[PDB]
Amino acid sequence: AQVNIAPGSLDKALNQYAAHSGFTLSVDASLTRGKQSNGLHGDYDVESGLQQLLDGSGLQVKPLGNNSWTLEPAPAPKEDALTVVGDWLGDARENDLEHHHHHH
Repeated sequence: AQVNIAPGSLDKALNQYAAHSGFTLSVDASLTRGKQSNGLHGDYDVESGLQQLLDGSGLQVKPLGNNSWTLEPAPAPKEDALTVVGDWLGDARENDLEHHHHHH
């Protein structure tokens, strides 16, 4: 199922995919409020697409009752540091300025 969601908000990206799937999800938004998540792009089911959204930290998803799933902290290897981002093209222009000294 082709699902394209724009990032810039974890809470949003959640409702976006959650609405496309049709299931319930219970996750501690306490920590969520303040961070963002990677949107989706391509044919991905409820689970496939869901894992693609939070994809980046690696967590576990398990159901609770009917069709309600939750996200919990799972074990991971010794985290590392990714390369440092470079810069953009920056094709702007600059204007000259005038300044003269004065006496008493």
